[PDB]
Amino acid sequence: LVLREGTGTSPMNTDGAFTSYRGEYLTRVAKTDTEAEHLSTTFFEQVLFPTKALDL
Amino acid sequence: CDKDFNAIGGDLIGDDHFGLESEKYDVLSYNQEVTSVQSNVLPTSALGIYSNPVFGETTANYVTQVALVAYAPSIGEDPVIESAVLSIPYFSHVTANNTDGSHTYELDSIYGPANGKLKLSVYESGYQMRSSFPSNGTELPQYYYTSQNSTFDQAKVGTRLNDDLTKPFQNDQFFFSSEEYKTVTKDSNDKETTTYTAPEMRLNLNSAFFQDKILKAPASKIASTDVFQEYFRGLYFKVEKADGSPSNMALMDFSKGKITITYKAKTDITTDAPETTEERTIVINLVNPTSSGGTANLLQDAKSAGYSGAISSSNVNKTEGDERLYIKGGQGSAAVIKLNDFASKLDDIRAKNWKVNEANLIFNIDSDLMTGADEPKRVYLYDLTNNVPLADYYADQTTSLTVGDTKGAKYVFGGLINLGDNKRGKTYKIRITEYIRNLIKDKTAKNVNLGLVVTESIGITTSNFLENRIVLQPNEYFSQVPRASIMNPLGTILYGGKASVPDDKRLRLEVYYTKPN
Ligand SMILES: *C(=O)CCCCCCCCCCCCCCC
Repeated sequence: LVLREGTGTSPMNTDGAFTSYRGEYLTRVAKTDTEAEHLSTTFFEQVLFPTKALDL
Repeated sequence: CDKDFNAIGGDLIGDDHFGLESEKYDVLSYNQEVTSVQSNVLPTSALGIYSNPVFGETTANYVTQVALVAYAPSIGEDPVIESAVLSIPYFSHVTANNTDGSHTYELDSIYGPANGKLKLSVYESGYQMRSSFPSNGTELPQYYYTSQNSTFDQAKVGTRLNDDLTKPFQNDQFFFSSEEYKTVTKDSNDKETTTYTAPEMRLNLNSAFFQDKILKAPASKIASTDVFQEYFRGLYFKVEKADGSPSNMALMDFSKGKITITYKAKTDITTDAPETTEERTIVINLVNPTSSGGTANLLQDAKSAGYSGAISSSNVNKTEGDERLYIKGGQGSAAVIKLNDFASKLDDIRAKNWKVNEANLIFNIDSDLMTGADEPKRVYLYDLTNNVPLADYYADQTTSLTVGDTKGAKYVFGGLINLGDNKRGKTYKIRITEYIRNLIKDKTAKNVNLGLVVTESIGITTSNFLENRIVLQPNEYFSQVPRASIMNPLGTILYGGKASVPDDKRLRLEVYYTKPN
């Protein structure tokens, strides 16, 4: 999903990107006796203030 | 048993076909002031005020980034801070083992009077520091200069943390002490544990500040290093002259400094579930100056009349040279040395098949001018054009004779002070045999500019950049300075190579040749 498009250049698939991200993983949870089956997203990593570029 | 020599009949043997002689060449040496230099990766920093009778007074400050040993900590429920102590170990050596355990230490690397006192102020920095920053497609490094004291001083929040007025030895009357801080704990079921700690800088910081900054802070601010460093930007150390007392400066290793916060939480409980409390401790370590670029040494110097006049651009002659060379560490000055005379005759030296036995540069100290001031223990000569060590430095693998003296290594290369019977410096001799040999042996080699500057350790051969490069000549620049020079706060005065200087004290290159005939 592209919420907003930048006003600059675009990095290559092998270039370094200076960005902040918040990741979460999707895991289907088994339907329990009292709770029905659903999807849950658990947080694992986040970088609010980037310091070094990440090689893509 | 016929391996002994004798001195009978030497006149009967014929003469050899080589002539061992020495030649003297003039050198062009002038002074070059060192403007704001990079103080971001200095292994050792200075904190205090040093008053030099000849060079002047220098004030050294320090700014560093703080970090947590373990991020995303579990402080506990209902935390109550008990104490916040900052400890920075001092360079000290045990001098006399005493009875009843304990020890007696003597502070090392302390410059200035032993009775000096300074007004120490520890503030919370409000200026975010970074090690690198993206640019127009490149990741450039971040540099903090010695002249950025105003930027860090203006962006400081609140008042000094060391605000315990009950102890004036930690603020307004601070002095580098040498106590052993004896501690006894009867926690061994009743038995005591007499534990001793080497001399260190112990300061009691505002407990209320750390209560809400860490113990009562949102978990989103101490989850990682990036967020924490943005929250707690760092610590700023400011020094001022104490009321009615001299000032001294000391070189410290802030990489081992840390502030431990001792508090009491409600314990994991759930078994007894009472209002009981447990003792907990969190450590806020200071960032490492070598592994991080979030540390700067703010060095401000009040150059004296003589020193400022000699290094001024109006009193420097780049054609003939300077009669006196003022080389000082830190944000001081250096000397540009050019072997123009040798280069002019280099064509004839290589045509006569002459070989170089040894080449040396002897710098004579001006004892009359350099009186009453501490003298540097060693000087360093490098290549100013390529900003790399000379070939002689790498070719010398000698180690200091004294065991454990890594600072006196490479004695063949030179640079060590030659003290006289009066315990005062007399001269510095540097051997550049390999550099001269390459010039005559290799025709494509070019005579590069040489720079002389004080050095703290011969091992540290890295270089620090200047905020603004200086234009020595049309296409010649002075952009970097040895890193070991910034750490040394001392300086020395040497005789220049001007033709007006007496031949016995004038600086000149002496080359010993093996003239084959
Ligand atoms: C210092 O030079 C001390 C004298 C060296 C040793 C003397 C003995 C030399 C042995 C020579 C043997 C020659 C051959 C013997 C039979 C063929």
